[PDB]
Amino acid sequence: GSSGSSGNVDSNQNKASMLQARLNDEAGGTRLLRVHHESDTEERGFLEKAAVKKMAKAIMADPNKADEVYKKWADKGYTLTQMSNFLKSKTAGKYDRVYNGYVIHLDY
Repeated sequence: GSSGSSGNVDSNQNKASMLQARLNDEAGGTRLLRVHHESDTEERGFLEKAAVKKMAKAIMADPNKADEVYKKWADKGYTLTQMSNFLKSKTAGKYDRVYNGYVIHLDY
């Protein structure tokens, strides 16, 4: 005693684009330039911090140079923001006499 009449049916099966024909071959290539895993480049400041500070050091002993320096800096295009950050040196007072001087130099 078994039952089951319901069924199914489908006409559409598949198709192919027999409109194009491969009469010739074609070359190719692979040029993908992109790779990176770990790399940190902060020369912008890394270098400056050293340069900006370097000049100050020379001033510590040579206070007569300060003036000359201040002119060089302002010329480069520095500002209290950056300058200070460079003369900071994670200290509560390392290159003050130098930092202050520059501040006034721009006060003009």
